[PDB]
Amino acid sequence: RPARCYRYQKNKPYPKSRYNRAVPDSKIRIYDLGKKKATVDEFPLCVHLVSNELEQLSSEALEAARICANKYMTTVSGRDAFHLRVRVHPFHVLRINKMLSCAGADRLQQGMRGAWGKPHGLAARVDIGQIIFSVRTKDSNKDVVVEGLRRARYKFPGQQKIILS
Amino acid sequence: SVEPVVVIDGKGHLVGRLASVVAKQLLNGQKIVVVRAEELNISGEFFRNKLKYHDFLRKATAFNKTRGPFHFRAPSRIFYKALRGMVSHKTARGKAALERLKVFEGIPPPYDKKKRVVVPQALRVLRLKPGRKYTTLGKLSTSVGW
Amino acid sequence: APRHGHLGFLPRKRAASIRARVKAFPKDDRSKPVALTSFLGYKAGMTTIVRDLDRPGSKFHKREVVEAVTVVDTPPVVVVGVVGYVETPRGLRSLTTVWAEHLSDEVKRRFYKNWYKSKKKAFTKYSAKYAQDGAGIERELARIKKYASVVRVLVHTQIRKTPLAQKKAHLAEIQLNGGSISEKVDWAREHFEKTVAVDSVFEQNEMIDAIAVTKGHGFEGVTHRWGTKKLPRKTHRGLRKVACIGAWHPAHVMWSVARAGQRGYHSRTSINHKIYRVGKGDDEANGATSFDRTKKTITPMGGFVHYGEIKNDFIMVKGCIPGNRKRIVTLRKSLYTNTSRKALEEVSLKWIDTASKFG
RNA sequence: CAUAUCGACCGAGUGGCUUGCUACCUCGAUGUCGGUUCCCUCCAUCCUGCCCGUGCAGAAGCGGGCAAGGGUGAGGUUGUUCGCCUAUUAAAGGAGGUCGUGAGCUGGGUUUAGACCGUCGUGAGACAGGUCGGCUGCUAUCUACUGGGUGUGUGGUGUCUGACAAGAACGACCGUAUAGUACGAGAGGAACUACGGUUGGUGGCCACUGGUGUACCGGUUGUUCGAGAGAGCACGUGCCGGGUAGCCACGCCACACGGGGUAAGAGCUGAACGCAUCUAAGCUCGAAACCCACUUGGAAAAGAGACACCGCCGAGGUCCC
RNA sequence: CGAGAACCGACACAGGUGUCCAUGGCGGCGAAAGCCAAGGCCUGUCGGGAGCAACCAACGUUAGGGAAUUCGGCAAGUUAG
RNA sequence: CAACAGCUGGUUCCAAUCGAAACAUGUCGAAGCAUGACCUCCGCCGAGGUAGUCUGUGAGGUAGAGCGACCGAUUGGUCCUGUCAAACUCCAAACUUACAGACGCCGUUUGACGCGGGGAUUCCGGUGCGCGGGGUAAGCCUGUGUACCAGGAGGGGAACAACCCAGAGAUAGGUUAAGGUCCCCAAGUGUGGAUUAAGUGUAAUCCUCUGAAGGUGGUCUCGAGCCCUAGACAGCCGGGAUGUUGGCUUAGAAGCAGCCAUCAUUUAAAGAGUGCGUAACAGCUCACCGGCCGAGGUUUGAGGCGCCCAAAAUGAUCGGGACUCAAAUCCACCACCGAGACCUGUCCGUACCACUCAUACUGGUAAUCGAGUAGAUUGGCGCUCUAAUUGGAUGGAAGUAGGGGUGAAAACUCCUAUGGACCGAUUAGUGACGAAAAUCCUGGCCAUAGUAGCAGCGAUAGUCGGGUGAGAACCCCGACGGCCUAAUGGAUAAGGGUUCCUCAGCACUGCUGAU
RNA sequence: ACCGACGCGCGAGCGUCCAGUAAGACUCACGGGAAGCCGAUGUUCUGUCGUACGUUUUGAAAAACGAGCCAGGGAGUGUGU
Repeated sequence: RPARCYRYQKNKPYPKSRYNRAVPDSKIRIYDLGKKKATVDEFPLCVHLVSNELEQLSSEALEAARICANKYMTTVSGRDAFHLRVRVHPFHVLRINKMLSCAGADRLQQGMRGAWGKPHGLAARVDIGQIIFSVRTKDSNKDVVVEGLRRARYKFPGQQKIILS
Repeated sequence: SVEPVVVIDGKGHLVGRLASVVAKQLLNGQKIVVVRAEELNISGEFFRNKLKYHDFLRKATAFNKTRGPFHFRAPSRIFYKALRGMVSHKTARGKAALERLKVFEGIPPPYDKKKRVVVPQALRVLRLKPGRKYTTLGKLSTSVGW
Repeated sequence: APRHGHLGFLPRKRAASIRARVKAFPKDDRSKPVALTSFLGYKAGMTTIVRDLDRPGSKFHKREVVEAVTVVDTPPVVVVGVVGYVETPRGLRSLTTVWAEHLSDEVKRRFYKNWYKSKKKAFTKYSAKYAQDGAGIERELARIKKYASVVRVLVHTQIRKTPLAQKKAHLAEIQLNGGSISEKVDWAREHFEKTVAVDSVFEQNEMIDAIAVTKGHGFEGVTHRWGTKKLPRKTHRGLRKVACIGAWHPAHVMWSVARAGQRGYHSRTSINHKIYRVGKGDDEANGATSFDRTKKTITPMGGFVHYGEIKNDFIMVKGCIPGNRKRIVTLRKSLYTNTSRKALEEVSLKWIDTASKFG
C-alpha cells in the first residue's frame, strides 16, 4: 500500500514461474463460491461486475473485495442459492525497487541494470470491459447480489459498473 | 469642472461593457465621464464579488505594505481601475486618454443633464429570468468603508 | 510575532512644533460653543492625593489614594480672534478673522511688535490694521450664501506667573462647537473681546484627552525605540542590531520594522484623562485655614522639580501621563471617546501630599 | 443501532513542513549542524467568541461548524535537532520563509594539521568507533527599509480638515454574591447578571518603595609632602559607610462598552410543489472574528486642501545673544 | 644617534635589539605600588565645534532575586597585607 | 628550460558555394586516438539511377488472437464449467524488406551512378511523436524509427531551444497560414440554436494547464419506469371494525424477532396485516376505506449554463482588465484581422545557356537556386630592409585624433585638425614579420571620495601673554598646568655613516601648518 | 456583378447567356506655383522587434567563466623528410 505504481500496465509479460520464485501466496480465497456443481446458470436475474477501466488489481485488491462481497451474499442463507464466480487470476507478478538495476522510477533501481525489483505481490489485470466476477440466482430479493458488488466495487482501483442483468 | 464630451450614465449597466467603450472612445480622443458610478453593476455575486474585490473582507485592501499594490475602495476608483485595464495606461496615448476620463460618484448624476446609455449594456433587471442577483457599485464599496 | 513596538503613530519623525495640534475636536450638541474646546497651560510635577471614592456600584466609598497627579498650571488664557473658514472643494481654508484690541502686553514675541519694515523672516500675527466689522460681515454673508466651516479662536496662554516663562506665548486655534452655527458664531464673538479660564469649559470629574510632545532624546538604537531584543552575545558588545530588515526584491526595506531614528519627541494624545480637581492659588476655605496669604493648595515644599511653586489657577489630572513633561505645554480637550460616565463637579480630595520632591 | 463516537479494504485528491529522485543548477567557492536574535507567513484552530450534534439530566466532556482579533511560557540531562524529565499554565499546537536568519552573534558538534584508547592492518596507516586540544576576513557602489533634510510640480502668522495608513490595545484567568440554589435518590453541583482581584501584553510617569548616583560628606590602611593642619597616588572612586538631583523598575498610573453587518447556527413569513419547507425573492437574531467606535501618523492626496487675521515697503523670518 | 624619528623590520613602523648606573627622598618585606626630586619632555605630533544623539571601544555604579544565563560561571566579581 | 599534459583559457580583415558528426570497430580505452560512417575539394568514367507509388516474384512470426494445436501455467463439478504467457503457437496482420517491370522524378554542355585521390570536422548530444526495456516515479536511466533543436530567422503560444504556422537575398505592393476579432491589441460587443450559475470556464500540447475513488425543486434540454377521464398527484383531503393479545415460542412476542395457521364475523370497506415504531403495549403508515375537482402525475438516469469530495506557507488571479440570453461551453454559420509563407514589379548573388580570348559585354533559363555551427573550397592581406623600374613631400612627409568612401575580409583610401621631416607604388628578394576578449602585458585615466585613516596604547597636555616673521594652534621667551623615575634620565656595544655644529632656505620629506 | 433569360438540385443554392460587360501605381505634356523650396549630422518623441559580447554547454540574459575604461602590445614560424 498504497497501490499506485502497481496497477498500471507499463510493463510487459510474466508471470513465469520458471523465471521467478519467492512469489507471495495469494490471499484471495477460492474462486468458486456459492453452491458450485449444479449449473447456477439456470437462473433469473443476471450479472454484474464490469471493470470499466484498465488494469492490474492485486490479490490484495481482490480477496477483500470479493469475500467482502460474499459476506454480504451470506444473506441468502448460507448454502442456499447462487454461485459466485471470479474471473481472472492474479497471475502477473510485480517487482519493486531493489536498489541495483537502474534509477528513478520503479522497475529501475540504482546503477544500471542489476536488481530488478524483488518479487512482492501479484495482480491480475483487466481491460476496459471485462466481467470481474459474476454470477446470480433468481431474484432472491430486490437484488442482494446487486447490493453485493456495491461493496465489491469500492475496493478496486477501477470504477466498476453494476451492469444490469 | 471637467469638460464633458459625451457623459455617460452608468446605473444598471454592466461596468466592463461600459468601460470597454469609454476606453476606446477615450482612446480616440473623447473626453468624458461616466456618472452614477455608485449604481453600476456587474453580474454574479454576493460572494466571489465581495472577495477578489476590495472589501475589508476581500482583503484586497489591507493586502500588503511596501510592495502593494493597492486597489480601490470607492465606486469611482473601482471602476476607474477597470478603465485602466483595457488601456495602455503606462505610456503614450494611454496615460492621455486615461486622464481624460473621470468617473463620478453620484446618485442621479451630479451634472445637469441625463447622460446617455451605451450600446446595450443595460441591466434589464426586471423579471430577470436571465437575470440573477447582481449588485454592485456602492454596495461593494459600502461593505468596504468609503 | 508579535511585532515589536506598534505602528500607529507614524512615521515617527521628530515633532513639528512643540505645541500640540489636535487633529479632531469633540462634536457637539447642546453646546455654547467654548471656542476654547481645548484650553491648556502647562505642567509642574506632581505628588499624589487621597480621594474619596466617587460613586461606584462598588463598596469602596471611602478614602483611597490615586496619583493626584501632575498638576498643571492653568490658566487664564485669552482668545484673541475667532477665525472663520469657508468652502470646499479642497479643504478648509481661512476666511477672515475678527480682532481684539486688548493685546496682552507681552504678545509681541511670536506676534505684534514686529518691525514695521518687512523682515526676511515672515511676520507673525500682529495687527493694528483693524476692521472688526467687515470681518463680521464677511463671515455672516459667507454663511447664508456660501458656507462656513467650524469656527475656532486663536488663543494664547499668558505666562502671567509661571516659573521661567516669558512674553512669548505659543498658542494655537481651538474650535468652538455650539449649536447650529449662527448661534455659536455669536458665541464666538462675545468671548472675543473678553478673557477665559479653565473654569469655563471644564469640570472636575470630567474626562478630557490630553496632548503633548513626549520628552525624549534624539536618535537611539532599536532596543529602546520600539523595544527590540538585544543580543545574542557576539555582536553583544556592539549595539543591539536587529536581524537584517527585509531581504528580497526591493533592496531597501520600507520595513515598518525596527529602525534607529529619533525618539523622545512626540505628539500624542492620551484619552479619557479624568480631571479630579480644579483649583487656584488664592486662599479660600470652608473654615479657618492658614492666613498671611498662604499659597496654592498643591505645590510641594521645596518647589516642584526645576520649576517650582504654584500659586495660581491649577488643574489636577489624575494618573498623570501627561503626554509630555516639565514646563512644556499640554493642551486640554473634551473627552471625545469617553467610556465611563462623568463623576462629579468636585471630588472629595481629602488629602494632598506636599513634600519636597527630594527626601 | 454504519454514520454520538471509532472506522478497515478500495478509490479520488490537496499541500510543498519530511524524505527520496533529478544527477537538471553551482566545483575561476551560493560559508556547516545546533542555538540565538529579529521580521513575515501557513492551517489544516490549541485557548478565547458565536454555533450544531451527542451514547446531551446537571457538572465535566466527546465530536463537528464559522472564525486568524488577541493569546499560546520557565527550568534539569545532552552540542544536540529530536526526545526524556520537573513544576507552573487557559494552553504551554505544528510547519514554511536557501532545513529564514555567520558582509548579525555564538562555535559546543561534523570535518584539517597534535595526541590517546579500542578494533583492523606485516606496515605506512585506516574507521559513517570513542576522546582532549584546535582561527570566524571586508571602510557599503547599487538596491531595500528606518528616520532626517533640499528642491521641483500643483507673502506671512495661527488654527484646522482627513484621502488614506498602524494597532491586540487589549487577551485570558481566579474569587465573591447568585447558591450549598436550579438539576439530583443521593453523592455531587451549575448559569444570566453584578462586583473584587490576578496574570500576559500595551502606553506613560517617579509623590511612594527600590537601584544607581567614580556630585557630595564621613571613616580608614599604605606612602609622599618634617609633624600638625591640609593634601597627591593606590586605574583611573585605595577600600569601607551614607547618599541629593536626574535616569530608571523590582515602583506607580491609565488601556471599555456599545452600535452596524455577517459565519456556523436558531428562527419568521413563504412559494416553486394547493400541503410541508429557515430560502428560492423577503425578514428577525446570531462569533474573541469584520466595520465603526478609541489611540497614533497624515497637505506631496498633482482634485497638492480649509479658515481667520496680518502683510506686499514691510508681515513675518533667518543670523545674533 | 644608540632610538615611540639616526639600528633591523619597504616608513619619522605601538614590533625587535646587548651592557653599566639595582644606594636620590617618602613608602614598605621589597630593585613592588602610589607620590616626589635630579635630569629629560609636552614629538607615543593635526586641529576647531555641538551636554557632545543613535551606534562602537574601554570602564564605573545599579534596587529585589542570585548562575535562572551558557556547551561550560566564558566574562566579571569575591578573597586579599 | 621555450620541461611535458590527452586538462582550462585565448588565437586579430571582407565575401561567395557546399555543409556535418554527436554513431560503428579497435585501443591501460571511455576528458584521448586510429579506422569506418558522414562533410568538402580535385581528377577520371560514361548511361543510367531510384528518395515516391503501383504490380509481379520472394523473405518475416511483432500486434491481435488462440491453446478439443505443442508447451507451461491456472478454477470448480458430476462431461459441464473458470482463466493465462517476454523467453507458448493450430493461426495471423498493418508493416518493414531483396529483386524486377511500370509511372513518376532525375541524369547524359548542370556527367548522374560509380572509380581514384587531397583536406577535414566528429566519436559529452538533446527534445517531440510512435514503438519500446528497466524503475513507485522523475525535468530518471537505457534502446529504436522519425522529425526537429544543436547549427533555423520570421508569425503565434503572456514570457520560453526543439508545441503550432513557417524554412529566410534586397526593396515594394498584395493575399493568406497558425492564431485571433469586448478593451489593453489589428479585426465582431457577428448570426441561428441550446446548455451552464459554479466566475464552473475564459488553460491545445507540458516539470509547467491538476484533480480521484461539497452542495443546488435556479433554469434549460434529453431519456427510462410506473400511474391517469373505469378520474390519477395534491394527486390532494379525511379515516387507519369484532372473535383476538390467533396458536406456538419467549422475560416479552399484542398485525410487524421467529415458527405454524391465515379462518370467521360485521361490513361500504378493512390483511390474523406494508413499513416505521415500543421492552412489550401505545402511536404513525399501507395495505385498506370515504370524499374531491378535472388532466396530466410521479419515480429516475444524463447533459448545458448559472448559483452557494478539494488543506500551505511575502500579494489572489484566465497574460491582465473584466465577462454570465457571455467576452463561458457545445452544434452550426457569416464576415474580417493577421508572417519574411504564397502572389506580384525592380534590383543583387549563385548556377546554367547563347555569343565571346574573357570568369569584360549583351541577351536568356531557375516551379524544380538563395537559412546555417564545426569543417572543405574560392574571389577580394599586412610588417622590415635590399635591388630594378617609378612616383609623392615645407604650396607640408611619417605618426597621432576625429570623421568620409571601398573590399566577404586580412586590409586599402580620402577629408579635417595636429605634426614639422621624411614617405611610397609595381616587380624580384629578404626576415629577430602580425584584436573586444586570454583573472592577457605595459602605460595612462574616471567612478569610488573630498570618503577611510591622521582617536583607541596606564604617557588623554596644554593654556595665557610675548618674541620673530609676508604668514604662526603646534619655531622661540616667560608664567601657569602637566608627563617619564631600570626610564621619555646618564654612559655605551653592535649597527648606521655625517644624520653632529653654523649659516641660508622651504620646491622635496614631516600623518595638518611651519619662520 | 445585379436583374432578366434557360437549364439543374430533396434543399441551402448552382450552371449557361447577358459579360471579362468609370476607376486604376508609374511615366509624360500643357498651364500654374514653391527656393528652407525639393533632395545628411546631433539629440529627442512615437511604432515594430529586441533579456550584451566572447567562451563553456544538450541547453547562457543567466544566480556558469572573463573584462573598470582607453591606447599601444599580444598567438600557425624555421629546417629536414
